[PDB]
Amino acid sequence: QSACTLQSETHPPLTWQKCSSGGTCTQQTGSVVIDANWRWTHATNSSTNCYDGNTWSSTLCPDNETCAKNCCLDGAAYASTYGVTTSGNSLSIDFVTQSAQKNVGARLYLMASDTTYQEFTLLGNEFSFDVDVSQLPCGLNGALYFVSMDADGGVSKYPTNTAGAKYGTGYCDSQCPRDLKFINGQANVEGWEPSSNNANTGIGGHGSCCSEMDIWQANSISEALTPHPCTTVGQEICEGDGCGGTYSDNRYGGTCDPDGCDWNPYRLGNTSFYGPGSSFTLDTTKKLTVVTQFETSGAINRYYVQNGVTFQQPNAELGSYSGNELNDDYCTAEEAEFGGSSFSDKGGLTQFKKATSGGMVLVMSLWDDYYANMLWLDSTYPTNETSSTPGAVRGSCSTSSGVPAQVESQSPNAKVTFSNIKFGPIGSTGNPSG
Ligand SMILES: OC[C@H]1O[C@@H](O[C@H]2[C@H](O)[C@@H](O)[C@H](O)O[C@@H]2CO)[C@H](O)[C@@H](O)[C@@H]1O
Ligand SMILES: *[C@@H]1O[C@H](CO)[C@@H](O)[C@H](O)[C@H]1NC(C)=O
Ligand SMILES: *[C@@H]1O[C@H](CO)[C@@H](O)[C@H](O)[C@H]1NC(C)=O
Ligand SMILES: [Co+2]
Ligand SMILES: [Co+2]
Ligand SMILES: [Co+2]
Repeated sequence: QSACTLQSETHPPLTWQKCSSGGTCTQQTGSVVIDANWRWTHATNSSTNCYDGNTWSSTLCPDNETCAKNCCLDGAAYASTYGVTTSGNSLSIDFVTQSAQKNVGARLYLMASDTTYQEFTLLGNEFSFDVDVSQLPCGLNGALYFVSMDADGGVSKYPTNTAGAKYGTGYCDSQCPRDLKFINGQANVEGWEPSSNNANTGIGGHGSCCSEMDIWQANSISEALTPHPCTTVGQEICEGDGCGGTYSDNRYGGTCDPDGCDWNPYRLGNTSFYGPGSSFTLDTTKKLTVVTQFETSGAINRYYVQNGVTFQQPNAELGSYSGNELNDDYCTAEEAEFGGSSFSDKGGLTQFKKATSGGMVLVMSLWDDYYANMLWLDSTYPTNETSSTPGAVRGSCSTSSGVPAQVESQSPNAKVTFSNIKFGPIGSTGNPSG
């Protein structure tokens, strides 16, 4: 697609700290950009929609290539349309925003310039952030994560995409998502099927795969940390159900691992660690600091800080694994005890280390789940299982929770706030900000 300018595109600024092993941190100035799927897609020389509701224009978009030639992405009114605001080092995303139409949540990328994404090399480094999840009920997910996206959003590889990172193109993740309207400088109209339950969405014939590091999948009830390997490390197109993931009939039939090696302390047995109020180790009614360290072995370490008190990731025992480091012994034990083979099939932490050794883009989002109601995060899943099934119970939410239309109606003022991002060598991010 090209870019159009009927609406101006001004990326909300966002600062973050780059820390050094020598013990000091220096402020960096970036900004955030909304993913292309949220945008108005229209004809290049008129206001006629190329996509509207859950359908493509059959005249502007008779095929993927003609559609991309005929159509452009336009600018976003971040606060008034999308409920996205920033202040200094803080980013807030509202759940439901009513303008001329309804908007639900957002997916945002951290930029390096107005036309390029910031890339982070995670291996050997740690990433710290503060989060307020107090306004996130059952069924919502305020996510902070990394994906192996191109810094230009795909423009150099696919010159029929001239919109680029400035307009939030080029997304990919471990689901190999097929709901994206543009992939590789082509529309996704071929094979398009409208969603049953979401007036704005559908599933196309193509998806967009890449490695994904889920630092933070969370609401006020549950949280998870999850690396996902893919056999191709960076962004790559996939065809139909060969994509696997959420948007295919067969979840596990693709090149990425859509499940990952997940670490959810509640799922692992510590049901007192994270939740609302003073009965939990971490009180989700209050802001908390989350630090994630990527040691060069390929294992992942985690600690938290709240009110000046530090807690390592709680210990878990699973089969012959015991500890609090997410390492290959953990991931192997998890597959043995909970089931599944996707993580190991895709090469495990060794394959995942190829992603963290390269550049990855920072994503912050707020979503509800039109496929599984977020039950995999915060409830019992599948819903016919009980606590007698190892790993079935992931949180205390009812198996009836998280229906998108219901939570949108009941909790429209829900929101997530991410703040005080700090990044640098392991051991460095707790030192004074600059
Ligand atoms: O695609 C939704 C969500 O899935 C997460 O994996 C789940 C999976 O959905 C479920 O079928 C299995 O039983 O459990 C795993 C781990 O909870 C995945 O980790 C997320 O990244 C993804 O957003
Ligand atoms: C949960 O984790 C916290 C922090 O490590 C610990 O203090 C507490 O004893 C744990 N509870 C259980 C049941 O494992
Ligand atoms: C729940 O339903 C699934 C269907 O996929 C089945 O595999 C499983 O055996 C069922 N579990 C129980 C405890 O009935
Ligand atoms: Co194709
Ligand atoms: Co099939
Ligand atoms: Co280690």
